[PDB]
Amino acid sequence: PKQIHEIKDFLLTARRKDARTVKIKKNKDMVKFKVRCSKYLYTLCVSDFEKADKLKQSLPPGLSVQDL
Amino acid sequence: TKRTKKAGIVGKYGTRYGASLRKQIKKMEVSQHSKYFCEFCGKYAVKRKAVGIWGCKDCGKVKAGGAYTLNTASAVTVRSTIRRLREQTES
Amino acid sequence: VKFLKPNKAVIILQGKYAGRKAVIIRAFDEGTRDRPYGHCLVAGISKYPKKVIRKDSAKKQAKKSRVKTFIKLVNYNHIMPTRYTLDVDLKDVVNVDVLQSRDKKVTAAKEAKARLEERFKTGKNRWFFTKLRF
Amino acid sequence: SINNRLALVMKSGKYSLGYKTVLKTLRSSKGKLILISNNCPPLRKSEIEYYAMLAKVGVHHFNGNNVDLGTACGKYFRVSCLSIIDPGDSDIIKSLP
Amino acid sequence: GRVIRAQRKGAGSVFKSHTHHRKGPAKFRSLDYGERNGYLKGVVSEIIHDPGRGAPLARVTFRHPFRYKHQKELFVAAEGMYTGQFIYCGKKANLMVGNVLALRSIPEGAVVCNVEHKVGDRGVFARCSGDYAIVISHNPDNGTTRIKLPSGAKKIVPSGCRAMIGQVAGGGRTEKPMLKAGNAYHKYRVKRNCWPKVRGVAMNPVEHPHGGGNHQHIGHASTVRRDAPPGQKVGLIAARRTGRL
Amino acid sequence: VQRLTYRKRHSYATKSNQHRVVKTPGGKLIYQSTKKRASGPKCPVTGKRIQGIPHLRPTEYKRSRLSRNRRTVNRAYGGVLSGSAVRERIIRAFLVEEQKIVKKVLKIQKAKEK
RNA sequence: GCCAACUCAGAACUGGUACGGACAAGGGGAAUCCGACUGUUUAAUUAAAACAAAGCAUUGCGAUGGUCCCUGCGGAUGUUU
RNA sequence: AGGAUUGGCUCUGAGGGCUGG
RNA sequence: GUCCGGUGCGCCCCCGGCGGCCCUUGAAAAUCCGGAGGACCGAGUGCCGUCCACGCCCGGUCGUACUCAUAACCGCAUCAG
RNA sequence: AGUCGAUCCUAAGGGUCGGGGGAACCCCGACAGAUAGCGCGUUUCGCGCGUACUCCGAAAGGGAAUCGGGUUAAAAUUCCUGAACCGGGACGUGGCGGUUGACGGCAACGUUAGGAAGUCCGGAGACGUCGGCGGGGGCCUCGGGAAGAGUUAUCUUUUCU
Ligand SMILES: [K+]
Ligand SMILES: [K+]
Ligand SMILES: [K+]
Ligand SMILES: [K+]
Ligand SMILES: [K+]
Ligand SMILES: [K+]
Ligand SMILES: [K+]
Ligand SMILES: [K+]
Ligand SMILES: [K+]
Ligand SMILES: [K+]
Ligand SMILES: [K+]
Ligand SMILES: [K+]
Ligand SMILES: [K+]
Ligand SMILES: [K+]
Ligand SMILES: [K+]
Ligand SMILES: [K+]
Ligand SMILES: [K+]
Ligand SMILES: [K+]
Ligand SMILES: [K+]
Ligand SMILES: [K+]
Ligand SMILES: [Mg+2]
Ligand SMILES: [Mg+2]
Ligand SMILES: [Mg+2]
Ligand SMILES: [Mg+2]
Ligand SMILES: [Mg+2]
Ligand SMILES: [Mg+2]
Ligand SMILES: [Mg+2]
Ligand SMILES: [Mg+2]
Ligand SMILES: [Zn+2]
Repeated sequence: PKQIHEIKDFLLTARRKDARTVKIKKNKDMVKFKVRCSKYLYTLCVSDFEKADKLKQSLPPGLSVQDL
Repeated sequence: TKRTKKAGIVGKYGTRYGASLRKQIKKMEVSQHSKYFCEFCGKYAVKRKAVGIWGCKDCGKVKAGGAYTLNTASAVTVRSTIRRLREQTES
Repeated sequence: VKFLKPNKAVIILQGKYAGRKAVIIRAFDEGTRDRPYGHCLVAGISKYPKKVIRKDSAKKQAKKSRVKTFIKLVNYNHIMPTRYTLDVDLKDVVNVDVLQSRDKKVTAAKEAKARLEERFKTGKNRWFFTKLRF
Repeated sequence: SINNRLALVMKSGKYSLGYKTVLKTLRSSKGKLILISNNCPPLRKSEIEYYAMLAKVGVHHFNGNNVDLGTACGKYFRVSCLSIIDPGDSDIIKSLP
Repeated sequence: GRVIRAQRKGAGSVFKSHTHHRKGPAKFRSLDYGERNGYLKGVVSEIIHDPGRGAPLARVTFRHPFRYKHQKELFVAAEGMYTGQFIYCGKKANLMVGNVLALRSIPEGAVVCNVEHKVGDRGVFARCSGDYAIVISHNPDNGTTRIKLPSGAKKIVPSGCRAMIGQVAGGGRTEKPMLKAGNAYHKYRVKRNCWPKVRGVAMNPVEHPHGGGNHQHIGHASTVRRDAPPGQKVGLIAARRTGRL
Repeated sequence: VQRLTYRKRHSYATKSNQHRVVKTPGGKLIYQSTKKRASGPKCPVTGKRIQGIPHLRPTEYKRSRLSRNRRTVNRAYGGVLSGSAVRERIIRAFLVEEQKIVKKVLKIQKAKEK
């Protein structure tokens, strides 16, 4: 597993073809976005829930999204 | 305090093997475990690695010497004889 | 007498260019405020010219006469002074101010390379242009 | 005697003991005479000789090892080489040539 | 009626030498043109201990005369040699301890070790710790040299035979008392299965001529014939004399 | 006080059968195989370790498994000889060549004189 | 100011003088013989004063050699001197 | 070789670390 | 809810660095990494290289239950060995 | 079962070609000898290197790679889920260099990349035993917070997990 520290890099990773699914976990103090790729699972941690909602809105239409 | 009157290093043998043999081996025990002057670096750091092998802890040079001393008595005589013969040949 | 002066050839003793030949450009015997130790600015050879022989073609001769140079400030203790001298003029090309930015360093290195290639093609200073073997 | 002159230099002259200081003086041209002991490593001795030749400075080979040179200098440590920056009351620089 | 221990030695399989940890044979370079006419320089890289051998061995690296590679050799170390020393082998090598020279170039009275018997055999004489050979005289007519071996015997060898200047290092080893059976056990553990030794008079008659009897005793002269068959040749073989000097 | 068992069919405590005790997220202790300690690259001249290279098993140095910067030192004889040894070699080469030139010129001068 | 550990040495008081309270755990001394010592041995009647041992001494041998194995060819000592 | 002591309870003394001019 | 601290000649394992011992100095190879040298090699809006990142496909054969012992082995046994 | 082993390597040693013996079964074992082959470019031919065994021999020596969680009446680091790694193959995209083969640091050295063939060199693998000291992981141990349980004629903010 690998951690992405930027929303921009997270979107770049999610845009590529081999991105299978996106999993969103709702923690008490932050929100985790997980993307399943061929080789690695990429996790982006967002401390503020507003930017988390904006990112969720910004997810590509063709990528499956699940809530945890 | 003076721990042993005369035994010194051979006190490790206790009361075994006889006084004469302990005295005889005392010389070797002292010599082989002592530090020797290093001609190459001018330090008293030459220690025996194995029988006949003497390495310097400081400069790292290793010398082939006596079994229990760095230099045997006959080594100096051999060096002198060889030097004399070489001088005669060169002259 | 002082010998660590400009135009004197030196051998780099440490760093990634250890063993390469270089020529002193500017000598700082007393150092500077940032460097209180004696150092100097040198222009050395990172890639020596290859062996040029008659049987090779003109293109091969031209390619094998190429030279690559580097500019570096080096502590006096990290160079070996030599008795050789290189008279290539680099005062206006290589200076401490050149190292301020990458572009200036590249331009100065290219100009010094051109001058060194010219001198090598002339045929003098054979020792300087042959790599040390060790 | 060389030892007496060295002692006089030590008690009344300027000097530096050691390889690094010797090289520093040779680079700065302050040294006027370099003394090298027999114990000195051959590579170090050759480098010191090359430096002295470049600087046009005389070199004297001490008739002893680093321990003997240090003892002659009046020090309790070994001296592989030394440089005479200024001989106060001695004339080694004049007698040796 | 049983094969005695001395007889069983020859078959081996328990009396073979223990050579697992040895560093290889110690010998000179193969005699070649450079050593026959000039000299070849080598550098001592290491002085090592050879298990089962009192004398230390020296690793010497030579530059191959006609190939682009290193020529590695293992010499019997002469006392006084050290790592980083330059070794010179050849007819024109200087007369200094550690150099290997043809006996023709070694003046009379010199001290040498690892002396060849046949030209090019790479050394068979005076190899043990503290041992040496002495050059006595040269015979230019027949090209032979006389040497004194460690045993005191005088031998004539061709003047082309090589020898290393000086005496073998490690001398004085045997002067130290062992004081205990364990030291002998350790000593012979790396040499061969020849220790401890059982006295013949302690055995039964079936396995030794000295065996048997209601008292411990040989019962007949311990001096035996030179031509006595194996199994009967025990004790003092072909003794010209016995007892103290 | 949980007591453990070997995870493999190796039942002897050899150098290649070393382990560590790790607590799993399941609340239990378990063994895990640990590689034998290996010395890193060493300088043959000084005998000291070569700086800048980690101490791993030989197969862990494989190019496909280790980054190039981790198994290289940017200097002549980098990763093989220490810095001091390389400096000594360079100085020795230069001085020996200079002395060879000096000997040659001295021989030429002597021949000219005679 | 806030924390920290079990070692040591003393002083009162006190019990039916019990208290290393079970457990755990040398009997000691004066001599003679043999073997110096540690070690080993008759698996299933002998553990010993027997064997070995370091130390001492003798004998053969410079490789075309000493000792030994092998029907023969060849081998062990020998990666030796 | 030969002598003395040893429990429980209540105390006393000695033997240290970190922080702050 | 799965939280916050202390303590150590404590016990098992691993590691580091010194010191003692040797007439004892205490394996080899597969494999992997690095280095010395530089024959030879390319273009101007594309060519030559690239141990970089990501992306793609595949990974054979045999063993794998259980006991491991006062009854799962040997001792003629579900034998105090 | 690509990840645990065998399988690979070699140890003491074993088995052999040729040669030498032997009536022969067989004996010695690389010792009496035109070695296996290995690299570069290719009209598949040329060039250059090439010291007579590229065989057997370790489920404790050396050694490519896997971890939790769960699951059966009986299997699991092998089955399920998730998340990794190793070896090999082939390409595509992007990036990197051309001062043809990067940059930075005085230096030790650092940065994910950052030429290269015959030839040569070093290291790791790779090593005894005993003693002290120090570091790490696991265990043991003391206190506080919370959850459950045990005792409660009396005491116990205490006993246990
Ligand atoms: K018989
Ligand atoms: K035996
Ligand atoms: K005996
Ligand atoms: K008898
Ligand atoms: K008798
Ligand atoms: K590095
Ligand atoms: K005992
Ligand atoms: K006994
Ligand atoms: K007994
Ligand atoms: K006996
Ligand atoms: K023989
Ligand atoms: K290279
Ligand atoms: K199984
Ligand atoms: K079993
Ligand atoms: K035949
Ligand atoms: K054979
Ligand atoms: K194995
Ligand atoms: K799993
Ligand atoms: K091993
Ligand atoms: K040790
Ligand atoms: Mg008797
Ligand atoms: Mg025969
Ligand atoms: Mg290169
Ligand atoms: Mg049966
Ligand atoms: Mg045949
Ligand atoms: Mg194979
Ligand atoms: Mg002990
Ligand atoms: Mg405890
Ligand atoms: Zn030294």
